[PDB]
Amino acid sequence: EFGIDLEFQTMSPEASEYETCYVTSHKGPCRVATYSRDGQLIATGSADASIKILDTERMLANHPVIRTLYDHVDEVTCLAFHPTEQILASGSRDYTLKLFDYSKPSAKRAFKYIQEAEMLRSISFHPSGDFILVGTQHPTLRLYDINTFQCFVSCNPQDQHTDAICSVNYNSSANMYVTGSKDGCIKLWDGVSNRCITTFEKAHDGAEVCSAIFSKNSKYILSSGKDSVAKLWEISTGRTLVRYTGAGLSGRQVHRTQAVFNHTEDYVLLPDERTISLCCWDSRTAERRNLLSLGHNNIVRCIVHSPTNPGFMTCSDDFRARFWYRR
Amino acid sequence: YPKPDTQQMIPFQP
Repeated sequence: EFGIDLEFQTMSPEASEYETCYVTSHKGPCRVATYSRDGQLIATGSADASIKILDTERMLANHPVIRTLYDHVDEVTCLAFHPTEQILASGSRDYTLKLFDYSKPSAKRAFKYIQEAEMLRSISFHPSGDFILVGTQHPTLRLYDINTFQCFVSCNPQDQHTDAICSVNYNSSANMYVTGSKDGCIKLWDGVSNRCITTFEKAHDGAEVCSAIFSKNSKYILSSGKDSVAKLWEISTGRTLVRYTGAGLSGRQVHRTQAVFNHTEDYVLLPDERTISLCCWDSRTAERRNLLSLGHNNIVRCIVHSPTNPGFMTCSDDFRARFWYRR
Repeated sequence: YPKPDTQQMIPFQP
């Protein structure tokens, strides 16, 4: 329960103090990873349509790749661990949402799947594990019941985004969720009602919003956009409190990448495409800290930080996923 | 955790 609270000194290592502790390789670009809620496991997905499950303890220290799953026929684009069960939800450009039961080492295929109308872009498990939020290329957000496979949407169509959903995340308590879209909006949603509470328009000066997460206390949203700026928003007021600047480039549009907190939310981390390095700022002041050279031979499209530890995963178009940890 | 109130919502078919 250590987190950012601007209403009321950091207590964790900068990004620059982390080192690569394990490298894994897919047969195509690796553009998604996710942490299990307990932080012990990481799943990686690739354009080679396969999924790896990785044990963080083995990576720190028997093969770290404890699972490989092959039940997609196109790039996997999103992943979410079931909060209580040994199940991984997977979303692909092959229009499917797959559920994998990974309790058995031998398991290769998914047990159930949802066939979708659009390519999946972002999923977020409800902390109960009974529901999954689904962002697709289509502007309207889907709530699926994991047990009945019925799908539900807000009763007010004006709530919806007006372009592809890029990210969906529940907050820590499930009373809210947050979406970011190609329409350049962040939307705050009621987790029970499933109505849109707030729309942050031109959240990143008109550019696509690539990622939006909550701070642990749910008082803030951290977002990033294709204006290559990370922002800390205060939900209560609807305003940007902190601007994390310095990343990006001139001349071409940047590819999609995440801005994350470290486990204590002392730092905001954003991969920079210009240098293949990780920008790191103090979260409270926006002070630029040391740049972390990532060692990737191409752009990092996905970064996920451990919820519990000073660990994170970087996913690259070089086909590789690098596990980072402050030893 | 609270749960989504699906009755306050409308079914959707892609």
